[PDB]
Amino acid sequence: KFRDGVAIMQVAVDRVVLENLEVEPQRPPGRLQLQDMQLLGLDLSKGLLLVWDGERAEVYKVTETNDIMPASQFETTSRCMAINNDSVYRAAENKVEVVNMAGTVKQTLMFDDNHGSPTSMDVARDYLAVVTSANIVRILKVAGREAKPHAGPAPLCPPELKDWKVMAMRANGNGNLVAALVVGPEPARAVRLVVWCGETNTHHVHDFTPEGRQPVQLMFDTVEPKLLVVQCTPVFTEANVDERPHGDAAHVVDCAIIFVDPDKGILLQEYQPIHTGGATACIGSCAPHLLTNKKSMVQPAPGSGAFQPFTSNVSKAIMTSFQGMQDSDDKTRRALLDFSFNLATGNMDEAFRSVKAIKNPAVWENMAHMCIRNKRLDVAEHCLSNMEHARGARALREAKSIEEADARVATVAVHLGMIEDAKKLYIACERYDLLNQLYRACGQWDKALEVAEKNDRIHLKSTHYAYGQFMERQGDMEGARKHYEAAGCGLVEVPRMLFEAEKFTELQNYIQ
Amino acid sequence: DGGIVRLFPQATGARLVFEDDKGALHLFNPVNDHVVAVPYTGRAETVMWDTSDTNVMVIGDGTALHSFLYVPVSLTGPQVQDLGKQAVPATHTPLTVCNGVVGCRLKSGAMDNVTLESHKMLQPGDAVARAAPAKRFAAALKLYKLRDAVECAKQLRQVESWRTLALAALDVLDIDTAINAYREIGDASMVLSLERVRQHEDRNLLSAHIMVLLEKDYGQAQELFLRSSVPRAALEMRMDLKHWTDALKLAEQLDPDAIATICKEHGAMLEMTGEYSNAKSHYQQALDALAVSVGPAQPDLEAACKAGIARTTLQL
Amino acid sequence: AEKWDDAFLLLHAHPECRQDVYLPYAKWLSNQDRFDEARLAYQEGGFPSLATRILEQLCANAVVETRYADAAFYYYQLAMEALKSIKNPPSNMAPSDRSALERFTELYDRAEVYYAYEVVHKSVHSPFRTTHPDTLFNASRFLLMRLLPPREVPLGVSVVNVVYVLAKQAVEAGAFKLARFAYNKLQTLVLPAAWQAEVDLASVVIRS
Repeated sequence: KFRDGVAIMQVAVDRVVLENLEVEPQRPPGRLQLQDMQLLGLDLSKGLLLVWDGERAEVYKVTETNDIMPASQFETTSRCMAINNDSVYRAAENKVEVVNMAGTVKQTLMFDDNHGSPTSMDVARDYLAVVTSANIVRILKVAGREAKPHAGPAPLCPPELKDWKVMAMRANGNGNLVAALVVGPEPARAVRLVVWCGETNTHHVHDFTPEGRQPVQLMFDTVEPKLLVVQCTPVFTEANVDERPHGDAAHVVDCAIIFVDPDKGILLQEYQPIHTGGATACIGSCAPHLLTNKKSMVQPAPGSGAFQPFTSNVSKAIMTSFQGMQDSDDKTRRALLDFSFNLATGNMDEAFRSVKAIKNPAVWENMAHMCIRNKRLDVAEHCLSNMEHARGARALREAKSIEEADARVATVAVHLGMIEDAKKLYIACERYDLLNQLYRACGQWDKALEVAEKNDRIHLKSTHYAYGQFMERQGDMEGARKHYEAAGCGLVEVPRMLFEAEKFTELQNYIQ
Repeated sequence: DGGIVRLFPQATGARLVFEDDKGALHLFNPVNDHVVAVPYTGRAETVMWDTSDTNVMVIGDGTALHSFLYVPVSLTGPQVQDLGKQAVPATHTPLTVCNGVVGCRLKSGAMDNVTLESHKMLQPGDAVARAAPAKRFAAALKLYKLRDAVECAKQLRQVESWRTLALAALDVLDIDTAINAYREIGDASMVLSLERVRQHEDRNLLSAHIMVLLEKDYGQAQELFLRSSVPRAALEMRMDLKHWTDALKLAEQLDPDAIATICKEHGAMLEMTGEYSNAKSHYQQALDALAVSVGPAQPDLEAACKAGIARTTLQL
Repeated sequence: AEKWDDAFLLLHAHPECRQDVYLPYAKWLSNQDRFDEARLAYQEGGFPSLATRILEQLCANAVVETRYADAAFYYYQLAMEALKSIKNPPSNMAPSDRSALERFTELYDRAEVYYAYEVVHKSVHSPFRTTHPDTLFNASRFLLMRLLPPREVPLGVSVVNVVYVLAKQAVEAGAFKLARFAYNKLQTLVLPAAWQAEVDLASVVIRS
């Protein structure tokens, strides 16, 4: 988990690599050992990492140099818990034991047996989310000085997916929209996601196991709390071998980058790989990238046998549908994270209507510019192409050719280095013969002869006559003859007169 | 510039590097009446002409063999370019020069040949540039013997050498280098940039449309259109990719409807954008310049500008 | 019959079903570089449209070689298309029917520009002449105003001989308005730059 700016990871039974992302490379990273902690969860709050096993629970003091030592330890009256930075909501068997730094119950929050034992504990950084034994979750705001309920008690998972085994809860920043996987039962064991939208007390649905993976870590994106960046390793039942690669390499670990709509369930945007430096787990998501994991080791010092401290074992996986996002400003972040919410879910208010209809006086750097994936270019043409702004120009150059519908947008869609997106919508607008004959434009004019045959034998002769004149232009004579001859109407000149003049009949024209 | 001190004609006088009063030699092309001052100045022994090139021009002053390639046609015009100031022996008085090698005369009376620093580098027999012809590629890109560089980038075999010579020849208006690069293997879409060429011969309409297709250099493209068969192609690119840096330039002089345009999308880039104040101003003058257009008092575009004025007064 | 050749027997059957007799024929032969017999398949089956690859290829070839007469008969072929690719007739002057006339009229006007330029200007430059005596007789009554440069023309064309001979032809056979008009437009043009040292003086001299 990347929490509170500290991308803490646990790469061993006791080794907890509590890496603050701001640690200097010459400063030591997160190094911490547990005393054989049967860790059912850890809760770190900017220097107080509490780990618990079910018989003891120690809070670890951390310096800014990531020097992690136990500040305090206490027994557990119940296995799981969650800390309000001094006072730990414990997963008590009948309530929320808000136990103190020393493990004594400072405050009392209650969930009855209709809720069940409050076994799942999480403070969603302003909202203590308490999924109980029957998953009846009431979420507790802490924006004052202590806990106070925010989202009412309601089942985290629906009856059609409560029988599906509920594992944990990924409560959103507001502490109502709680993502929670449900794996299938013992005969099924297929992972579905129940994003408990506590805004409306509904239960979202996304069966990942047929849909591509079995996700391991769940987290919402740290910038937009509707972008559920679903870390996803491909694990399946014996019916879903589709996504996985062959045999032992069956984990093409790609994040289900997902903008969860609070109404229509989980709606997906893209499959973004974690595989960034041997990385198979996404531990966070910053603005420009996704904070994935990496191998945990100690870098050797350059030019010597010494060992420099590691910079960060946190690989920032660059996010791919967000083009012109990261080099650009933070109006890009709002505008086009909003547009990508309109991508996965499907909306129009955010990137366009919410910024037109408010009387907002400025001239932004990126009103919105990747918005062509919902087929609109003018937001990257008057914000950008009034002066052709460069840090959103990636999706602007995409954007002049994902307008491609053969409605004069083909011609704009083919200007310079950008016919490929015209071809992408040639596929999309059911004209992949134009995919073919304009993929011939990308420098494929040698086997464009046979792909032209695939298109038209009129296109065959167009490509052979152009290609025969192409090496006639380079200087070749006989090969010019052959591809002239291999053109059906290039053939009507070359055997006709002497086989030897397409260069020389071309020569007398300047004389004329 | 003064009196012609020395005349150095060719066999026909269609071109000549004559000397001025100061002593500086000046290549003259009276076929199309063009004068290019040679970068070599001061007194020379003679301008002997390359028997291998009427444009490449050796000045042998007894000190150096100042070769001078003459390039008459480009994006700009005639130019005299030094292919090398390479020394000559005093006893080797330049009788004639062939293939960049000056055939001089000995003191006792004989024939001696004096090469230059880079002309013989590209001539065959220089196995340094034949067994390892990448040097021929480089030095033919230097001396603009680029067909040697074309062949040598074929043999040293990468795309970027082809594109290097392709742009180096596109600057001097040669395109078969670019064909050899791109139509063998190009980036994505330059062959549809070549396919959009008309039967018009002024080279400024042509290159201006070419870089309209490349979506670049729109000020120079609009300027070249102002010298073209149509000036309004400049304003066309200006509504094609939404500029006002010269849409206003052609709009004040040609089309108040284009002023109304510029102010309509200026209101627009201030309507959805917000600051509906200057958007309101631009929408209002879009309505006005639609009314006072040299074309129609266009009612539907003015009604769209009035929907703009509705929202911008609304947010004003 | 699984044959386009054996299609033809009734794949040319009843008109107003000629679209239906020729397009089921046309998707036997059309897509296999035979969009030349598929031209006439399309002539009744739909409209002749997959026709312009060869046509404009040799149009541009004839423009390159300054032999502007293959493009003449090819724009004449486009006129034959747009004269038979019009469902509305060309004869009468209803706006649909007059536009039906106008489409192949402009294609045959391209044909006639290429005709006049190549035929008469090339009489000294490089001889290549084709004529239509009924069209040339109506030209002898009405030809003079067609020969402006920027009116659906390949451009880059010199019409020195063409201006002179066309003016004389407009003068000769009557339409006494056009005789006077061609007197005003007799000839003032110059031979190309290889002749510049002499047709500077012989611009009006060499061709009246």
